[PDB]
Amino acid sequence: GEKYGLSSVVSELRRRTKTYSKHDFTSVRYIRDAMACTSGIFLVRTPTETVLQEYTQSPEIKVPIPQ
Amino acid sequence: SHDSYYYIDALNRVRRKTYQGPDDVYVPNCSIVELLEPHETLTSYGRLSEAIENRAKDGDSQARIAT
Amino acid sequence: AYIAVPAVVDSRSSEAIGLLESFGVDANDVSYQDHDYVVDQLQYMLDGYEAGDVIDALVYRNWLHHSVYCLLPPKSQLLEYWKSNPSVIPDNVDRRLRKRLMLKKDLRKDDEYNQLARAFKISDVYAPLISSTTSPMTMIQNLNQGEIVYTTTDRVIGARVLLYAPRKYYAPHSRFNVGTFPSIATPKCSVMSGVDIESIPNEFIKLFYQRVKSIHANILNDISPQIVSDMINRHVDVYRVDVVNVLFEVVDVADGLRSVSRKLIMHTVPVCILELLGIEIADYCIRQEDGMFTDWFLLLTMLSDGLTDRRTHCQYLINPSSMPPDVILNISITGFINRHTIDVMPDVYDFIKPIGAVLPKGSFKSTIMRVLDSISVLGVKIMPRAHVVDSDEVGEQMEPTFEHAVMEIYKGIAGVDSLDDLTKWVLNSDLVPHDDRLGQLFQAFLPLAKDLLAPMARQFYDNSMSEGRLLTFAHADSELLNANYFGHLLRLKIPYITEVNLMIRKNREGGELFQLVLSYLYKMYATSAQPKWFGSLLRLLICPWLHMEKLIGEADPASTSAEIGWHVPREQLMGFIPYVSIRAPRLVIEELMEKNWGQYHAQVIVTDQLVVGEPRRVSAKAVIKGNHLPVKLISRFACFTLTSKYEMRTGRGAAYNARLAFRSD
Repeated sequence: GEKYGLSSVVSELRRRTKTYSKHDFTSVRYIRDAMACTSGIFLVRTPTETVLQEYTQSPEIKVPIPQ
Repeated sequence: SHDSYYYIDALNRVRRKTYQGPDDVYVPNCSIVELLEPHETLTSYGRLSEAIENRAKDGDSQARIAT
Repeated sequence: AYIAVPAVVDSRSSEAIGLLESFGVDANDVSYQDHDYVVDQLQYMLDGYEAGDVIDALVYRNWLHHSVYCLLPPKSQLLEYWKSNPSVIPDNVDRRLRKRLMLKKDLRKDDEYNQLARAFKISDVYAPLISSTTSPMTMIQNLNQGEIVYTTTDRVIGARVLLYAPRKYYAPHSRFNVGTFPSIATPKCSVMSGVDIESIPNEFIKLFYQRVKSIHANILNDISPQIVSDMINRHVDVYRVDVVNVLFEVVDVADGLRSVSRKLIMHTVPVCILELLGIEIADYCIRQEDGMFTDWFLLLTMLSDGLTDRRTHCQYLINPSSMPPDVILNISITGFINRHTIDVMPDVYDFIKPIGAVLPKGSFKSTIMRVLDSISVLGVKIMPRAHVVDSDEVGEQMEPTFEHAVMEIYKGIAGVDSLDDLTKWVLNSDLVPHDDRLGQLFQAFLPLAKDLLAPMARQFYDNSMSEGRLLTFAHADSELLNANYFGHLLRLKIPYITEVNLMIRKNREGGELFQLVLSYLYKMYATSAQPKWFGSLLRLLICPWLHMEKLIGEADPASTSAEIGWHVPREQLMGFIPYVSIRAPRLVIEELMEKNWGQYHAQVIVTDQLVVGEPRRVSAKAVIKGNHLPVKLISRFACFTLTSKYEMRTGRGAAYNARLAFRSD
């Protein structure tokens, strides 16, 4: 939150999360309603950058097997 | 506007230059209205202009970025 | 007389090749059989049955008892063909069944026909009959009897298959004969013994001969090409080069006396180079006044795909240094034991695209980049230095370069400072590395190799693909794979010890042992794929061009040559860059005028000044859009260069949708 300017959201979530102490339907619906507030959109980018972001990475073998 | 966001790679394919992180390859947010010509039957609404896609099919540098 | 050779023999084509002087037999009475169809017939034969039944059946077949098959439609179309226009019904038929066939408008309602047709068998009329359940042994054993054999199925092996009905119902000797399958049925049939079972390039003839020599080795009448040359007496393709092996030995003549140290062999040198270098069975000094190899033994070792000895059979990598644990200084050539052809064009080379050759760190580059630059067989250049990219160049356009970047890796290891102390810490007195310490160095080497070198290599190789089609050296296998290199990937090695090369050369710009450590880093950075013997590239590079001038030579320079390249229309405001260059005889370039060079499109950026004293040129950049060029689109008969820069014959220039244009005279 401090990197992106959302500390007023993150601290607001943490201080409200710290008030539930029993496991019933209330604290469960809190989790449901908190998960609902994420934004479900479909990320759009060109295929010519989809390939050259996804298909250019490579694994790194720190301990290879010897010759 | 979008002139400082994209460029043309070697092998003449369009890319973008990223400003924050190497995964900044999505659609940026810029002013859009300067690349528009209005529809008939209603003045207020425009679409992508045909001259820019004509020059992009011809092989202009800026017109391919704009389309 | 019938002898067998380890190559596919057709009567009309292998006479034009000659094919028997190619094994080393001086030579009418030699009639060639057509064993072209039996190899494809064997390939169709092997997928259904096992191996051993098929091979052990084909072994017991003589190739003088001339015969043929017969293939017939199974039962319903067999009776329907006899119902049809020909009454060509044989006399083996049932007296009632032919009577019911000679009538008109038979149908399902005829009980008297159907009752007899449901009890009728093909094996009643035709005998002997090959059904689909018969063994392959009994097919050939029944074939060797009576000059025609009736079948039911296609999957048979042996002679030619001819059909009985039209397709609407289906679903000459001499004295000496050669072939490609050793027969056993005659007490006298022979097999040649020139080449062993390890150098046979068909992969079905090899599979056949291993199984023949596995079990029938005592009963084969075996002969040598010299005895064949005794018994006989008393278009022109490229990429087919005869090869032999050099049986030499190293001798140590100190003063007066000579000794013999090793007994080596050099497996697949081409014969044309041995003829043009003019070497014989004599002694040779292979060192100069310095101690460098004297420019022809170097080329001989760079053409071969191996060098081992004969007492043991391990790989022998020779010493390039002059330090004497084992210096090879004198060579005595003692013979040439096998001789066969080889298809020089490899499998991986399919589309015309740049060549990435992976050599190790201490391989001889400074000599071969001198030698390959100075070769010219015709009015072209085979491989100039301006078309070759070093492994060094990819990591030099950087804030302090990759060798100097990993030179200061020592800051970060406990107890390590002043790089000589690191090099003393890793290597022992043997200069063989310790097992952990080299990996502890590698776990800091590896992110510098991947996160820092590979994007710059990807950018550089895109740039090198743009400005022509070149040849790029590379240190390791993964260096061309983590960076998305486009081109043919070639894994190569030389027959030399690359390690002791790294102590001969001074002016190494750093620690002289540090570069040996850096060589070990690249040797462990690569994947575990087997390299493929630098002669496998060098024969492709030299030997088609040298064979070309023996038949293209002095026809005319105007109409033996032609060139492929990109063509821009003349209507421009202020053009033919070349792509490859082809030299061939007259009929081949006349066959190259067709096969249209459209369906190939680029985007040529053409803007530069004049650079050199040659005429008006602009170093353009072409980027191929469509598919790349196949080689069978060119030919098998016409040699062509592999690398080329881009230039055309002031003003400016922009993106031009170019096309190709075959020009000639």
